[PDB]
Amino acid sequence: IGSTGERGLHHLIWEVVDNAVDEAMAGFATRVDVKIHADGSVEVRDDGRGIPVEMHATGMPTIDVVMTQLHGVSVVNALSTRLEATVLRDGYEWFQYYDRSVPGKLKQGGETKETGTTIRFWADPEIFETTDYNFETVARRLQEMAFLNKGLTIELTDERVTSKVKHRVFHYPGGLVDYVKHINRTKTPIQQSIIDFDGKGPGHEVEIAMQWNAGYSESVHTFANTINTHEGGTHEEGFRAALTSVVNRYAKDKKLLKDKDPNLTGDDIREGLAAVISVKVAEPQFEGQTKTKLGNTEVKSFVQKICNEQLQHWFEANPAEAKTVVNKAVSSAQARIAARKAREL
Amino acid sequence: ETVWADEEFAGRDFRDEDLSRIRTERVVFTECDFSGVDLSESEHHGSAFRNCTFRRSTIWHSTFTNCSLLGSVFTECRIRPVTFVECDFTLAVLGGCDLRAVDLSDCRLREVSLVGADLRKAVLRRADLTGSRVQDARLEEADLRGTRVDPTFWTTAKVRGAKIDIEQALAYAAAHGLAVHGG
Amino acid sequence: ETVWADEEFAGRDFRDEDLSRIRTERVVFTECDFSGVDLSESEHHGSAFRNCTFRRSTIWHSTFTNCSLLGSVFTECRIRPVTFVECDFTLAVLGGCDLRAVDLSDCRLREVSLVGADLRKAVLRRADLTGSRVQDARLEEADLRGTRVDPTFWTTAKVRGAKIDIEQALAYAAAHGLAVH
Repeated sequence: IGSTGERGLHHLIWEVVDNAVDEAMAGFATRVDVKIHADGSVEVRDDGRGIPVEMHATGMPTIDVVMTQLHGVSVVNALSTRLEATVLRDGYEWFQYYDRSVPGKLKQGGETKETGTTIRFWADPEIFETTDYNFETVARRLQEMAFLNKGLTIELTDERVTSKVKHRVFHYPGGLVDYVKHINRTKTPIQQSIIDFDGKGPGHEVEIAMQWNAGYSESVHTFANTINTHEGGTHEEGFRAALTSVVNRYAKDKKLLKDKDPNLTGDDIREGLAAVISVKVAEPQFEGQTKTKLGNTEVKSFVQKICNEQLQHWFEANPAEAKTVVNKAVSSAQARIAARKAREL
Repeated sequence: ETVWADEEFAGRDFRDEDLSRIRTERVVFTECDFSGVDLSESEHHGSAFRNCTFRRSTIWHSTFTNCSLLGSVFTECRIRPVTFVECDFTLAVLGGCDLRAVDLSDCRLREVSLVGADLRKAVLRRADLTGSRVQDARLEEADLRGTRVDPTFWTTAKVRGAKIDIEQALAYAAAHGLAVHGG
Repeated sequence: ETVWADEEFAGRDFRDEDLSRIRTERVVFTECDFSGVDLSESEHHGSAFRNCTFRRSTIWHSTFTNCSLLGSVFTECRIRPVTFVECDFTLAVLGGCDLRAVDLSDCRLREVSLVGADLRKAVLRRADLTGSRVQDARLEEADLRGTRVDPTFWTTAKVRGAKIDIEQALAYAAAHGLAVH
């Protein structure tokens, strides 16, 4: 669903673009092109493998079963006066169309060794209050996708003048590292390094980038399979527990925190932290009707395990930066304990 | 105005001083006394004023950007009007303070005392007021959209004419004992 | 089974009659007196009781289906248990009445007096309570989902533990002066 306002209109775009990004995550697509045409249609192109073309079990070509029956682009077809798919697959160009979701006959074009998919849809103005997509919204979401898919270039062209175009290219070879650099642009890093590491488990993967600034706020951004887990979840709780343990162990080992002193809290250690956590989950589980919270039990211990290993390594290897970061958290911990003692008296 | 940078002041008594129009960047004031002090038209980027007293001081027409006010006391401080961008007020005392029409959007106000505080027309969007004390607090016509508050906030603060979001309206009803069915 | 049908009764005094177990169909009672009358186990389909008095009557185990109770007075009526299906109670007087756990789903309760009425655990789904007087009305744990009410209802009725829908929760906040959205 979505809604039938700006949130829902834009979800049409996210549904088509997600299918392209799935090809990227699988290591097959390198390029996604998005156009907002003057007619109010949206076109999305990828150099993926193409939507499957061959005859399904249903008694119709596999692309048709992808575009009509729900549980996907089906939602988009259903809320569009027209959809058009051009597919490069199995050594041929193919074209298929839908008028209010009713398929035409899949047509075979000429030969090609190229593989990919192009989807063009016209949002139904009788369903949506406004069909007037927001360039700035679309650009901000595609930029975010580019940060999360290193090997991916995403091009945006808006051809609507309210003939000049609005054009953007989003390519971030550094991935999460570039994301952290972006977060910390208007702040003052207190370490030259950006911390970057990853782990691979069965049915899950994690990548983390982090860098501390001189500020007093936490800017930690969390993703499960590319989606922004705004309400957080088990990947963020995994990460939080491992960071609190590593910094307390290290502060005690290097005597930057007395034997007899209380542990540093997460509030103390994550003051000035810019970080991104991107997990992949073969079988994801979401909590709240928001659906923006990851509930997968085994992701907590997976993320915690990986962060423990890689942060221990990094703190061990980088004593001067580690001291700066631990001292910042120690001075924070002393102000928080003094503030609380004075409020409770 | 000579910019103070990357200095710590610890247990320093400033009551004897005019500090009007001073500019700090990454300056840490720990347990310093600013009672009765003129700090007006001053400018702070990434500075920390922790467990400091601002009892009867003036900070009006000042700018604090990404600063910590953790544990500081503002009793009878002349505050408004003022600019705070992404400041941390955790465990600060703002009881009885005149914060009318002050913008504290995206500020951490965790476990702050706002007992008897005047926040009429205050802009508090996406602020964190969890664990804060709001007994007798005046929030009439405040902008609270996206603000994180404890359920008791809705039965304690004076919020006549306040702006809230759908999620907050559901919490307002639950806090008054209504059983809301999403279905 | 005594059956009255397609009859009009005007200003008729029924006080000295046992009307237990009677059936009416499309009967119009205008300004009739049912004070103290036994109307128990009675059945009414499309009947109209207009500006009638049921002061101290018994309607226990009765069924009213698509009836009008327009302007009729129920003071100290023995009501529960009772069946009302799709009835119109416009301007009826139910002040002080014991309507606990009574089902008035899909009934028109426009401009009804419920002053000091007890509706605790009453089922009031999809009903219309517009213009009704609910001063001191007890709606604790009532089912109000889909019910139309004036904003003053939310600041007047006792609704602690009442079941309401999302739209009603928004109206509850607006009625207390919150500006939602």
